[PDB]
Amino acid sequence: EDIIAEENIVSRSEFPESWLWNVEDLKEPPKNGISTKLMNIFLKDSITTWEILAVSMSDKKGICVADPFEVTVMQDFFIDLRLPYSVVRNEQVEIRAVLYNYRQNQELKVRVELLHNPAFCSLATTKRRHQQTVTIPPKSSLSVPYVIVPLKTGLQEVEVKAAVYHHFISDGVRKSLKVVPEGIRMNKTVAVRTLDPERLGREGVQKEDIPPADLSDQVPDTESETRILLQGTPVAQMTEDAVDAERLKHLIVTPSGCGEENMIGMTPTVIAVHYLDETEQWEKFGLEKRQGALELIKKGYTQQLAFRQPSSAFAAFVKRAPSTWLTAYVVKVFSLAVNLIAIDSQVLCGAVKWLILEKQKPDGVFQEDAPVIHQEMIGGLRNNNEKDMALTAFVLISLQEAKDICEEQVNSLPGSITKAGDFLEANYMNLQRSYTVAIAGYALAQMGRLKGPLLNKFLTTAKDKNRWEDPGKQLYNVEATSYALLALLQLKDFDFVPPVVRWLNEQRYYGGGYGSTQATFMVFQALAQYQKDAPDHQELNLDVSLQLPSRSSKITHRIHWESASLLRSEETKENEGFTVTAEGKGQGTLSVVTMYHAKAKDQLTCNKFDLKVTIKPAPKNTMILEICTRYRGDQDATMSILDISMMTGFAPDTDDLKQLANGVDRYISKYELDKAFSDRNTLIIYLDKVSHSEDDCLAFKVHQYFNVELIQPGAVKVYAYYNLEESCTRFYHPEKCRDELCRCAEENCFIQKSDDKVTLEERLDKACEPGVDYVYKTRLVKVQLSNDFDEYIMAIEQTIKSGSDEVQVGQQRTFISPIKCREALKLEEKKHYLMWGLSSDFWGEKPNLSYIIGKDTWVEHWPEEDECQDEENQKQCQDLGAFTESMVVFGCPN
Amino acid sequence: SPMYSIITPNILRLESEETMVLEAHDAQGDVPVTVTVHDFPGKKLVLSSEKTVLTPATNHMGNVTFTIPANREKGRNKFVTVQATFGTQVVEKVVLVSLQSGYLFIQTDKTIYTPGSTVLYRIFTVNHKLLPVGRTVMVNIENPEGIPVKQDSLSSQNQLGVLPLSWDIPELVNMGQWKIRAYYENSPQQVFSTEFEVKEYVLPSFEVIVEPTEKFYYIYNEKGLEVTITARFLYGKKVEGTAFVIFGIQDGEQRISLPESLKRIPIEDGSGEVVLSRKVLLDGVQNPRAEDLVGKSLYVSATVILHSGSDMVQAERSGIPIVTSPYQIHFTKTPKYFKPGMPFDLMVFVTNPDGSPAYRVPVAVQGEDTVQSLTQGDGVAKLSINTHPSQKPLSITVRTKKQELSEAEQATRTMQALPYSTVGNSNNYLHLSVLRTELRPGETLNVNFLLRMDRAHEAKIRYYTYLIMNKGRLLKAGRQVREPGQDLVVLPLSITTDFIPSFRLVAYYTLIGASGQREVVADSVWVDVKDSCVGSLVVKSGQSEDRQPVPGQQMTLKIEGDHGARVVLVAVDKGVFVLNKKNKLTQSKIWDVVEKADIGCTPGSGKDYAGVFSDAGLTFTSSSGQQTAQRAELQCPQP
Amino acid sequence: EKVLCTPPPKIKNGKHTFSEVEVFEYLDAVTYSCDPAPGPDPFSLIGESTIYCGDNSVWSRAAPECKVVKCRFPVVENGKQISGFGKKFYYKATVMFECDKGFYLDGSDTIVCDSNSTWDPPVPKCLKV
Ligand SMILES: *[C@@H]1O[C@H](CO)[C@@H](O[C@@H]2O[C@H](CO)[C@@H](O[C@@H]3O[C@H](CO)[C@@H](O)[C@H](O)[C@@H]3O)[C@H](O)[C@H]2NC(C)=O)[C@H](O)[C@H]1NC(C)=O
Ligand SMILES: *[C@@H]1O[C@H](CO)[C@@H](O[C@@H]2O[C@H](CO)[C@@H](O)[C@H](O)[C@H]2NC(C)=O)[C@H](O)[C@H]1NC(C)=O
Repeated sequence: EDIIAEENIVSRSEFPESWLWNVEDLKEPPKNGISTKLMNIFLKDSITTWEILAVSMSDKKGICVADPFEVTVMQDFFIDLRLPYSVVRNEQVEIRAVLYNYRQNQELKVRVELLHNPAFCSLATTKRRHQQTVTIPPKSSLSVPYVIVPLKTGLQEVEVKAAVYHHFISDGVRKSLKVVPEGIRMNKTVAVRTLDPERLGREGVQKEDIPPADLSDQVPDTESETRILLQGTPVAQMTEDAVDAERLKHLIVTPSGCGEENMIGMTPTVIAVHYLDETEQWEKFGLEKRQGALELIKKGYTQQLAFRQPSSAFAAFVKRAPSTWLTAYVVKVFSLAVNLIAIDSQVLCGAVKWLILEKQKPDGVFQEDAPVIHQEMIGGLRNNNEKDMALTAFVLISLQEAKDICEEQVNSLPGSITKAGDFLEANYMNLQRSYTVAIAGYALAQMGRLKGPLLNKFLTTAKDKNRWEDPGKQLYNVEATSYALLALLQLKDFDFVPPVVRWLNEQRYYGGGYGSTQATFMVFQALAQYQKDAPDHQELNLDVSLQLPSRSSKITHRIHWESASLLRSEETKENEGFTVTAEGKGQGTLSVVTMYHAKAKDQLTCNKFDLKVTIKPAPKNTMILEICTRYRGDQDATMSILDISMMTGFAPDTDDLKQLANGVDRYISKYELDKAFSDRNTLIIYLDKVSHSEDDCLAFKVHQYFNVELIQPGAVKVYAYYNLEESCTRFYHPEKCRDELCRCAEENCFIQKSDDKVTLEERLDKACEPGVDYVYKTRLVKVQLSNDFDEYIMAIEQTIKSGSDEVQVGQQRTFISPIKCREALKLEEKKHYLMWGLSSDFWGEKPNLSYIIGKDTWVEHWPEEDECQDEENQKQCQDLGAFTESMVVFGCPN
Repeated sequence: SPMYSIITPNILRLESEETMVLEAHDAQGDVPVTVTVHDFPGKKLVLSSEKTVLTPATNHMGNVTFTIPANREKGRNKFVTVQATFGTQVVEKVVLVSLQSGYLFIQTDKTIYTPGSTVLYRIFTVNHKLLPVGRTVMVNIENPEGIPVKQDSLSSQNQLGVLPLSWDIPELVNMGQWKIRAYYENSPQQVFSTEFEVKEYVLPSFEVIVEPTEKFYYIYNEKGLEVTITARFLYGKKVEGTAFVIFGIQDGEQRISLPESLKRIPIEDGSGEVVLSRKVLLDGVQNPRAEDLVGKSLYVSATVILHSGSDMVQAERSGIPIVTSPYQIHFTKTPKYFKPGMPFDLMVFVTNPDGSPAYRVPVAVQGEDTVQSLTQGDGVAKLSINTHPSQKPLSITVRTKKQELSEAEQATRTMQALPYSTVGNSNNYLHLSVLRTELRPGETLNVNFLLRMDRAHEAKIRYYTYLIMNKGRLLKAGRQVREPGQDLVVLPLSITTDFIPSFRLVAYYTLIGASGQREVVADSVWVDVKDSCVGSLVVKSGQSEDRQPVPGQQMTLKIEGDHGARVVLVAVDKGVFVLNKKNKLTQSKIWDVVEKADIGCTPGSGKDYAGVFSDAGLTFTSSSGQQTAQRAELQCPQP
Repeated sequence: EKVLCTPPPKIKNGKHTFSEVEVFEYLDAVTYSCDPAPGPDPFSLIGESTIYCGDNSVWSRAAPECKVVKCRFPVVENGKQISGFGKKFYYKATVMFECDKGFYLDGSDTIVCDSNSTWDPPVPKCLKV
């Protein structure tokens, strides 16, 4: 017909924002290392420019990001169909299809069509096909407005087609449109609970019960989502600061003297290096200083060997009888120095063997037969009444230190250790001095033999739970408390530790000086061990399970310190109460939040602008269009835009426009004044300001140039330039709802029937379809209004057919309906109705179950008894009576 | 009399090839060498052990390569002891360790997404040489509050450096800037990130470009700020419509709109012109004194609407500096040390106010107007000056000399250079001279070694040792021979693709007393190499014209790269970039990341020989006691 | 069409990351570690700690092992340790030795602790020159 038909047009539909997500390899042998790959691909339907980015990864060249390659995909004739991100159900909107003619020397006569879709009321129906014919000048564009009303939510579809007469030219566009329910996206915080099974649960089990969300103001027939969030609460434990490296400089000393004094000098340097290694303080101390310190340790060791007697024991002089204590102290120092320098095993293990064979008595006691000359170097052992216990503990501690080094070389070692342990064990309770309780406490704890009353004695011997002390030299109390700290670490009694370490550090003892040997060695051994063993954080191992009534199987998650911040999420479409169970170590958080669509109380459109549009016949068809807008602000609006679309077959007066364009506060494009080709159907008037104190009004005339049955309403849209979303749209059309578009949108309000074509047999047939769950006689008690919904409160006068809802006679039920349906239903208070519907019409839950009046709901006016007396109401009244009697007495067939 | 020496980088990385240069100066016969790397300070581990032999054939110069395995934090620095035994003699050095094991780069298919859509992304796993590697990686997705919502552990083994991944964006979600954060699981403290925006949007149909006539505003320009607006459909056609333009001032993070600068203008044939008048700008602020605006910037917002009223697009141009001069001078490429009596080379970097390199700008040393030059494509001009043999510091002032400008509008800058301190005031120096043009792989750089010492000892210097640092590691080491009397020798250095994006050349010699003591003399230079890829990648049309193509039509894509390479692709609608053009992956950003991680800190030379080594990112240690000072700092020192 | 893996194997005295996961994707990785031990000596981890789901729907490697490994104190007459100083020697503990003057080495100068708590190679001797 000089045209291409609508059945023979394939609409463009492929519009990804990104594609070509492919991995390919270059295997073609190259020219100078450069391989050239040829690949075939299919350009999508979009009319735009693509950016193709390539990235390569070579085993020898590495990574290379190519420069972008642009490919422009273009046509000379096409439709540009631009839709909003979303539109609201049951709200009349105007979409625009813009037709483009980029041909240089050719005018186009085009027939454009919008396809019918049951999801939208439009001028095109299942049998009536909205088609227009328009003429597009060369190198120009043209907009085609379509007023529609979306009916159901979800991803719907809009498709418009076009073709030029006399040439083989067409184009179609098929895009999806997002339809959303009425109301506002809301969420409610249902629960926020602290998870801590250790503290909040019975025998370490915390069960938490969660209620459903209220959702009383929920929009009928909409989805909700309950979100369940779990997260861990990581807690750090504070570790006391290390002793600053600078404080230890004075401990790096040169060892000199004989058997005893050489060890006095060796002590501070060994323990200082040990402490600096553990706390990682060499960088700050001076990295290159460590080697000199090692050499001094080596020298101390080498010099000590000159006082090793043939028996492998030690004394101040080679002619002096060997000391039990000194020999045990050498083992103590050398065993720790094994981590620092090459120590001869045979020297160390020889000393151990000698202690065991020569100096351990049959009751397990170690005994001194030749006291050291430097009595000040033995710390709290000096003048200690509890001589056998303190020395045995001291020697036993040295043996434990050497145990792994001397394991294969001294077979008598484990039995000696056990024997010494037995003696300490049997005599511990009788101890009176805090020093001995501390040192023997440590010795027994190394063996796992400090329990019950002995453990209790050890702990309660501390004063203020932070120190072990006796009257006398304060250096002895520092030494003792250091032994006790080591015992505490051995027992892993970490909750008792912090006050003890605080007391020690508070003494500001940094070693060195006369009689400082044991205090210096022990304080830094204890504090080093503390840094090595103290935990940085609370343990976090939470096992969390939830049971939703909607499901059968537990959903279980574990919370860890490692991923404590990680947000575990679970979602359900059901609005159900449920349970959460928590087990294990540590703390966490549970939050429950339900997202839903809530009914609105006030208008959600035109919140920044007020827009009244009027259209009245003028005193060759002619009407005058008046537009009144006010800004809703504390200040006048800045530069704003009036986007106006004409009613079908209308065009603005010219000389009227020119008078507005000469207006000082307004502006009209010279473009939209140099036209006269049905392109005059859309118009933009630019406003410098929009007053906020009052209405800003303007008016002009419009001339009908084209007659047609289907006159589409015109539209006016107002907004400020900086915010397109803060707009307001009003539609306009002539009068003297009706007709055609209102009508098509009213169809799903309820079952439409022309009164006096409804028969008795017909009602009995339809009311008895399975699926029809309720049949009531109602009385409208009250009409109630919301922004988008009317709520009809019905008194139930008769339960003709009962379903799921066990409503009783005299009780009330609420029937909700879209505001668009108000005139169609024409319900009046105090009047009676026959109503029936499906199980799909139910909403909410007992005793808050509600009814939706939908497309399958029967709603019929039941005449009052006084009206029924009139001859002209007799048929309907009697039919209703016979209908009711039949349904109650015999029920639906079968 | 033999002196044994070892040279390694200043900072050693984990799981990266490292080289250790070994020299036996004045050695006879074969010298066995054992190189061991231990943990500091415990020596519990043998991190490395390698053997080699120094022979007269190799001129008693060799190397060993070693790799330090994955460690085992509180952020305290780790150290190793590097040790070399030459025959019986031990030379050792404690060296700082970086816990980084390479780079991760992240590419998203788009810059912006709607809820419901799927983020397609790729993680490229490379080492410090930007070569593909197979390792275990941890990946986190983060919401605009910084909370992780998704977490995965993946291996990139046998994947040729590419980890393909996806994440589904829920319909119900928080809008704004989301993040992808990834780390090698052996090096958890170096996290690599990228962002993507989540927003409810529709794709625009055209693009708008806002561009001022100058990339700055001169505060005494009575013409004000002139701006050109350009509108163009995504398919190439020009736009007819209307533009709304408004200006503002930026002062720190404070933005001050200028309401009186709001103009509405026609867009005809895709173009519009709009001016911010000087009077409006000055009346828009409270500070009467115009000079107080200097240091602040201007921004411009343009909103274009089609005549059909069918689409609207906003675009902004910010960071337009209010200045007194169109230029700024930087000495960030010039060594801060010189050798008295020898030429001193000035690399003067001139930029436009936005920070881009200025081109063909005349610069000149103030006081020596004779010494002038012309800035090149990279904004660098080279000025060589002759120095006196005094210890007096070099104060140098450079000015621009654009004849088109007035004197008040010329840029100026002053720097100071200190004399390189010789050993025991011996006045012995080494000076490296080099060419500074656009340097590209495949070419040869002539390195000039200029000696300056006493004639009584000059014959002792029979060679120089040189080292090339690149991408934070030792690329090559070598020897440049010298005959008696050769006070200048040339090294033909072949520039391969391994020199990208830059390198440092350190050279030194050593000799005996002259009072019996060992003297070490060093110098260094830093050289820029033209940015590209090591290989190459190009995408173009496999046609045959047939453009412009049509919706649905097949097309041929020509991909020219390097053999055996794996190529990954993506096609994106330009409208997306009209919405968001941030966080995109480019090669220059990669090289930027690499150059940030450089362990050398200065453009060259040094306070003394040890300074020369350390500033270049090297340790030096000899058996006779000469060595670099300890470096404890992962980062380069600050102003 | 898409390669999946059943969960990694469980091990005696050990565990692995993502233990609350039943279906594993392609390239999905998992890291093993040992439980704390009751005795004075901790468990050593033998083998690779990290395995992933690659081709063929199998795990790249066999799962590692968690057991007590403890070699005896190495003693070299007329020799000295120069590395690996310590009292205890667990899996992969490495010790270097160096003979005293007037003595030469008979064996490797470097020894490592086996998975069967044996030195490999055996402890060297220092012999009279
Ligand atoms: C659950 O519902 C509440 C109430 O709507 C939500 O809180 C609100 O969230 C919105 C969206 O992020 C916030 O609006 C924004 O405010 C910031 C300034 O705070 C502004 O920069 C943005 O342009 C936007 O206007 C709002 O702050 C916040 N209000 C309150 C009272 O918290 C909440 O986000 C919802 N939860 C979820 C999961 O969506
Ligand atoms: C370390 O030494 C080795 C051997 O001398 C160098 O490796 C070779 O260097 C020669 C040039 O002398 C090249 O021809 C070979 O291609 C290199 N082979 C390898 C295995 O790469 C290496 O360059 C040296 N590294 C330095 C100097 O930093």
